[PDB]
Amino acid sequence: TLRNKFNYNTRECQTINPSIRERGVSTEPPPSDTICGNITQWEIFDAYY
Amino acid sequence: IPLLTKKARSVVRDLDPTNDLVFLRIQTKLNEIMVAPDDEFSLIVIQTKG
Repeated sequence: TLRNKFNYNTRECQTINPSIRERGVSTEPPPSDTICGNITQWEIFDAYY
Repeated sequence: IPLLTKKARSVVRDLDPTNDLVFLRIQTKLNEIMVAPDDEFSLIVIQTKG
């Protein structure tokens, strides 16, 4: 009888939580290519000429 | 034979850029090889040494 609606008030409180999610990310560097260059005096002169 | 002449032409070319191969002759122990090089066509003749 001592406990009363005005005497005791019960309130339910919860904290907002973001939904857990699972994501997969893959990173792969730019493609690299092999280059072979041969330089000769005549070839340099020909471009220059 | 053409691969050797192209390599040979560059050897002549390195010493003087203006100079261009006119005629190349390689003499082996048993045979003589003569190659005439032009941009359009290349003439190669093998003649046994006398």
